[PDB]
Amino acid sequence: KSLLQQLLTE
Amino acid sequence: YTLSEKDLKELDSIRDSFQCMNEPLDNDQQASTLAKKEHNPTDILNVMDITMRRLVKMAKRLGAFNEISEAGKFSLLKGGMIEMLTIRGVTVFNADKGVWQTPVDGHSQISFNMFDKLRPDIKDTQKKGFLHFFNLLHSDVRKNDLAIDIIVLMVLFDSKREGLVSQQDKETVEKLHRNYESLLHRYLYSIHKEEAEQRFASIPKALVALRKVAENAVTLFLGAGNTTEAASLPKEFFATNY
Ligand SMILES: C[C@H](CCC[C@@H](C)[C@H]1CC[C@H]2C3=CC[C@H]4CC(=O)CC[C@]4(C)[C@H]3CC[C@]12C)C(=O)O
Repeated sequence: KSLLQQLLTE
Repeated sequence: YTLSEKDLKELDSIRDSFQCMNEPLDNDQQASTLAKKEHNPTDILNVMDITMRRLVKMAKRLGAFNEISEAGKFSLLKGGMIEMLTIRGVTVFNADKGVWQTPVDGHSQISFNMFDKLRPDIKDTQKKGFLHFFNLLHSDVRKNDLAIDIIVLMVLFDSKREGLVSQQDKETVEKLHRNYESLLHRYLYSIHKEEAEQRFASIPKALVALRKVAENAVTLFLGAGNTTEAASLPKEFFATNY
């Protein structure tokens, strides 16, 4: 759900 | 005059955060898209992916950035990403040659006329708006790595981005912005007192142009052709009919 968000989390 | 030791310490920290920007790609599909003699819309999206991922990496390794809530981090990035790309575009752009020269890849250039492939009724306005923003950032300042790195952090910590609802996030972003700006002020006087004041007083005008230029850049890929194979990240910021 939103590559942007994933990049942030991981 | 000279900078205090405290400022120098901050500038070291900033220098380390951006040292990931100008570095070799350890990817071959990525280095292949750059060294490409030709850049169609799909390729431009792929190139953006490189700068964006690096932009996001830089934000993560930033102490100040890790002072904001999670929801605040996303809102800051989503909201300033095209602005930071554009800034990055200013710093590697060759006015006379009309091409972008990346420091991470020698002998690799990107035609300014790639706009001629983008949304037809808007490509002209965006070309003109990009040279405008560029022409507002004088040479001496555009060539100074630290100076532009500081401005990149000022646009990043924009207290008015859609989504910064936490009063805490808003307060800390506001303070971070104030300090970064001051740093730039004293930094400018330390490297060229002759006209630091007028140089510093002009950059806010340039930031107004940056906002406007980046803002109407979102639909540039409408009418540009099939881009389905382009990297996915950049398509979260640029609208597409694919
Ligand atoms: C190796 C790679 C080169 C990056 C060059 C990059 C800074 C250029 C290439 C395409 C350019 C733009 C495309 C869409 C346009 C759309 C606009 O109207 C604003 C400017 C914008 C974002 C420019 C900025 C500079 C970009 C990303 C890198 O340094 O990471």
